[PDB]
Formats: sequence, C-alpha cells, structure tokens
Amino acid sequence: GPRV
Amino acid sequence: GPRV
Amino acid sequence: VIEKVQHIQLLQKNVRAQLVDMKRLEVDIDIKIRSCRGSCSRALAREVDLKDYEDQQKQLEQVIA
Amino acid sequence: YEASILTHDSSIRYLQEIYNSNNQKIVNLKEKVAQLEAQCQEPCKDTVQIHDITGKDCQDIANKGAKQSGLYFIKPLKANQQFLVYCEIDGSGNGWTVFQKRLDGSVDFKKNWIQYKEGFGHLSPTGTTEFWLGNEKIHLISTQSAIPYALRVELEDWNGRTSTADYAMFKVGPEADKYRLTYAYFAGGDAGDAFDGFDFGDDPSDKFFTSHNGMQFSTWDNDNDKFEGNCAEQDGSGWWMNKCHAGHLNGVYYQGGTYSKASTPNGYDNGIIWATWKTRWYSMKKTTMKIIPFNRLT
Amino acid sequence: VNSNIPTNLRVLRSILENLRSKIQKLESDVSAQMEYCRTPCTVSCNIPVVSGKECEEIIRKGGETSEMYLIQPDSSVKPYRVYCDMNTENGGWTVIQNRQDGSVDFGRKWDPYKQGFGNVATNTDGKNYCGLPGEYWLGNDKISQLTRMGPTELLIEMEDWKGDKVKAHYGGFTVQNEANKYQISVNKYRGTAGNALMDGASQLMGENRTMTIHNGMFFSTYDRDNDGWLTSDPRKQCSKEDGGGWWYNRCHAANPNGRYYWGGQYTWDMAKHGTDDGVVWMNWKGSWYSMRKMSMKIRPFFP
Ligand SMILES: *[C@@H]1O[C@H](CO[C@@H]2O[C@@H](C)[C@@H](O)[C@@H](O)[C@@H]2O)[C@@H](O[C@@H]2O[C@H](CO)[C@@H](O)[C@H](O)[C@H]2NC(C)=O)[C@H](O)[C@H]1NC(C)=O
Ligand SMILES: [Ca+2]
Ligand SMILES: [Ca+2]
Repeated sequence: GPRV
Repeated sequence: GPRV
Repeated sequence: VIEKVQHIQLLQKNVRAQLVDMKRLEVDIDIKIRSCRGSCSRALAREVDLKDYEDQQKQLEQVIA
Repeated sequence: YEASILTHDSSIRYLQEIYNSNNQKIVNLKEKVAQLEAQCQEPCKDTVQIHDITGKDCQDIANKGAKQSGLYFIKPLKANQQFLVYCEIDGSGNGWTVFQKRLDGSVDFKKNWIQYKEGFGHLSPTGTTEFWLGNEKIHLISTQSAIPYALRVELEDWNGRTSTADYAMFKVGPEADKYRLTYAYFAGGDAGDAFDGFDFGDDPSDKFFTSHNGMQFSTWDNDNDKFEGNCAEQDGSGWWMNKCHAGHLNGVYYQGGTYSKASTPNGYDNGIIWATWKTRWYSMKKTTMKIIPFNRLT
Repeated sequence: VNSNIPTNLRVLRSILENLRSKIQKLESDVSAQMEYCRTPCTVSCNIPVVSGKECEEIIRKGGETSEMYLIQPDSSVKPYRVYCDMNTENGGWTVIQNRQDGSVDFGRKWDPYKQGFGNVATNTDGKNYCGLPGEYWLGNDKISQLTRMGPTELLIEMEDWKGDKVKAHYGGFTVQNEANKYQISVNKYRGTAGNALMDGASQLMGENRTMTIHNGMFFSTYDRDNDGWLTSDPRKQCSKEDGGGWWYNRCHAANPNGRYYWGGQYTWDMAKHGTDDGVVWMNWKGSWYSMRKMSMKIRPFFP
C-alpha cells in the first residue's frame, strides 16, 4: 500500500 | 609409506 | 622326507597362500562393492568378517608345528 | 579312532583336488570382480541438464530452432560472462526469458542489495522453483543496443484463476542508476496496470506514491525509495519501491492468500500483492515475471 | 610322531571346505552387485541462480549455503558443477577432492583423473537442490587452471572413525598443466594434522622420510608412471601399489585418493599388494589407519  |  | 610328507608340506604352504589370498579378495570385494554405491542403483548391504579368516590362520600355524 | 595309514594317500590327493578346485574358482572370481569394476565408473545420472543451444537471449535461442522449455546459457551483447536462465518456449516460437518466479514460498526473498544484483534461488528444467535472476542480468538482457523489450507478469490466485499484465519498452537501468524500472506504456491484461499506481483510498496522493514506473530498486540495506522510512526493510523484500507499492511480486509468501494486518510485524502489507487484481490483503500463489523482444508480442 | 599326519588331514580339510564356502558367499555377492548395476543411481540438482569464477566470488556475491554451484573460472572454458563449502572458515571454499563413504572408485587411469570423476553432489532428501557433496575428484585440468588464476590456498580436512578431526592448511598451492605432468607445489603450512606434503612422514628418518615428500612431485596414475621410484619392474609403481592417482614420491606420506577401508584399522595382509594403500595421513594416525572423511578444498589467498 502507501504510507502516512 | 616409503620404499627402499 | 618321505614321498607323502612332501605332499603334505606343499599343501601347508598352498593353504597359507590361499588364506592370505582369500582374506585379501574378501577385503577387495567389500571395497569394490561399496564403490558401486556411487554409480549403481544400490550397493549390496554387507559386512566383512576377518575373525573367521584370522581364526583359521592361527589354527593353521599351530598344526604346521 | 584314527584313520588308516593306507587311507592317507587317498585322503592326501583329495585335498589337492579341492585346493586346485578352490584356486580355479578364485581366478574366475577375480576375473568377475574385474568385470564389475567397469560397471561402476560412471557417476549417478543427474536428471537436470543444460541445453546445448545458446544466444543473446531466449528469443534468439528459440529462433535458432530451440523447441522446448528449459535451462539455457545466454549472453547479451554487452555482458562479460555468460549466465544460465530459464527459457519458456511455446508453440509459436516465442522464447521468454523468465527473471522472477514464486510458487511455494520455498525461497526467502528478504535479500540484500548484492543478493538482488547477482541473483538468488535455483533454476530448474521443469520451471518449478522460486528465483530472482538478478538485477544486473535483467539490465543486460533488456538494454541490448536498440532492441525494444516487453515484460509479462503472470499471477495465480489460490482458486485456479490466472491473470496477465503486459508492459511495452520494458527496461532496467545500470547499477549506476539503482536498477531503475522504465516502460513506455501498459500493454493490456486482465490483472490491471498496477505499475500506474492504485487509488487505495487512504489518501488522494496514493495513486502516485504507489506507481512504479521510474522507481529505483530498493533493499533494506540500500534505501532508494520516495519515503523517509524504509519500504524494503518494513515490507521485507527487494522491489522498485515508491511510498511504497501497488504491486509487490517479491513480497512475503502468505499461504492461502488471505492475510491480515496482525499477520505482519510493522503493520504494513508485505505480501505478494498486485492491487489492480486483488486486495492488498490477498497474496498470490504463483508469480512469474518474464521478458521477450517487443516485436514478438504480436 | 604319527598323530601329526592325521591331525593335519583333519584341519587342512576343514579350512579348505571353509574357504570353498567363502568363495561361494563371494560369487553370490558379485552376482548381485552386477544385477543392481544394470541401472544407475540418480540425482536431481537444480542449479543455483548465483554463479561465479569460483566459490569465493560466489560467497561475496551472496551465496551463503553449502551446496553445488555452477562456476566458470574462465570464458574460454564452459561452466561446470562444483561443490562450494560456505560454512568452514569464512567459506568460499571450492572442493577439489572429497571422501566420506566408499561410493566412488579412485583407482582410475590418467584420462579420468585429468577429466574428473565421481559425483559432485547428491540430493539432501526432501529437497530439489543438491546440498550434500558426493565423492569426487574435480579433475587435474580444472584444478590446475584454478590455482594458476592467482595465489591459491589449500585446505585439507579429515576425520577418523571415532569422530575426531584435524586439518592441514597450506598458504600457497599450485598445480601445473598436463605438459608438466600436473606438477604440484605447496608452501606456508599451518594446522593440526601434520605437514605430510612438505616434510614427509613425521615418523620416518633422514633419507627414508625424504622419499615421502610430495612437494614438487609429478602426478602419476596406474597407467602413467611419474613417481620418484626409479625401477625396471612394471609392478613396482606407486599408483599400481597404493591404488589410485596422486602426486606420489617413493611412495607417500599422505594418500587421500587411496582405497576406502571401512572401520579404520587395516593391515598389510588385507592390502591388495601389501603396501599401505587407503586414505592415509601418516603424520596423524600412521600408515595403517584409513580416514572416514578426507577432503581437499581451495580458495584464493588474501595476506
Ligand atoms: C631406512 O629404513 C630402512 C627400513 O626400515 C623400515 O622402517 C623402520 C622404521 C622399521 O619399521 C623397519 O622394520 C623397516 O624395514 C632401514 O633398514 C636398515 O637395513 C639394514 C640392512 O639390512 C639393516 O642392517 C638395518 O638394521 C636397518 N635399519 C635398522 C637399524 O633397523 C634403514 O636403516 C633406514 N635408514 C634411514 C635413512 O633411516
Ligand atoms: Ca527511504
Ligand atoms: Ca617410477
């Protein structure tokens, strides 16, 4: 996925 | 071994 | 020194020759057989028994005296 | 009792008749040992054999008449040493050079930079082992002076179905530029363009920070990702990381497909995922990345 | 006086009848082995992706497990299978000789010694790759070329039948090509086994000890006499007598390509020609012990  |  | 003691003399050294020769052939075959484990489908599971050869070898010598 | 003196002569020549008998047998047996010897010189037959034909790549090889899938030495124009590969060759004369494989999780894909550069895993003639060919090789195979190349990705779920996704003008740069992934365009396929990025739904920027085109290669010990943390460390792989990934074919092998957030230590999804085909919590059963000159892909 | 003649005819009869039987047990077994030999043993060694010039390049390229690898020392020659040892002393060790059971014949002619023989590796069981080594001689042509690529060190390891193990390290190791009768040269010894190769048999004396030095020797095999034993008599050649090819002098302090005696202890009336053939390293166990494991491993040398 992505990240914060 | 040797040999004489 | 009689005709037949001569005949018994030669056998005593013919069998000592053979007891060393067999003992050898025995070892030889065990190694050669094991060395087929690396190329043949299987190698016969076996064990050498030197005791049998070494027993007779002492027994022979006793009776050569 | 003690045998007779006249018995002694019959008895004496009987022993000679068996000593010589023995002797003769001993000579015949030695001779038979000798014959057993010549039977025990060859080694065990190794079933895995490397094919004779060689070329610049699997397509070159296949054009030289090669008919069947197996292990081949290839040597791209700009390479020093030749190297072994798996070539998949179909009925139409297509020779795919396979550079990545997953299927049983037998191989641990958490490898360092050198390891992804040189390669790890094993090649098998039946094409049934997990491997990473090595970046350096991949770079060489895909950058031979003016030969447009194509990558196919092949997925398989834990339910039978499989899906492909193609990419024209595929290319991996030198170590200089951290084995950069570039392609002209998505060439079609019912797995979906996961290198374009994926709208994950955790942020408006996702679609960009998960695209892979242009990404440099990253391992835990060589961080080259667009994220101030460590994609390859956390997600425990070597991949073309952004911030971090929409597709993750070098991910951790999850048996069954379904895995959860609690399955992982660092909270993030580290499995073999391809976001356009399945959820970021479904890890593929089979994974294969292979390349072929573009002019060959119809 | 007369008890002796029949006492012989009793015992001599017994022994001969005993042997007749021993012959039959042996005829049986050879019959059997021949039958099994109508079909080969097999392996399936999936080749590791990572390759290199030799096992040290591979270890540095990230190949950390001990298995069979495909090396290519030079572009001129085609790649070949070798077993790399990655665990022993920082790894990167290329096995050129290996003994562990009696699976492979080592009493071979010149050509097989030149080409290499035996099994490089077998399947680890429950696995598709071959992570155990076979008994093999790599081959002189290959061994020569490897050592002349640059400073090459030699590691000889060995184990007795009770589990104790020792080693005979050599800092420099070189083998010349076929035109030079694969002449060996070693230097810079350390280790626990005893310097059999440079010094000769630790237990012999003066000129006797000297005729067992291997350093500088030429490689000989039963069909090619290159030992330091100058005679007119065909049967008086070390490779004929000590069984299998080696850098024999007159004849040896160390015989790693000898015949594999099961058990360890063996004696002169057990030996084919009475000479101490078999996996001998006099400097450790003497002339009549025959190692359970024996291996020669090479690696490039860094001071
Ligand atoms: C070199 O060795 C020979 C032979 O000795 C052999 O090895 C010994 C360790 C021991 O095991 C012997 O039984 C082996 O035969 C030595 O032979 C000498 O021969 C002469 C001639 O008959 C004899 O008079 C000597 O007594 C023998 N040696 C002795 C004193 O036992 C020879 O002396 C050795 N010479 C060297 C260079 O050390
Ligand atoms: Ca980073
Ligand atoms: Ca000679």
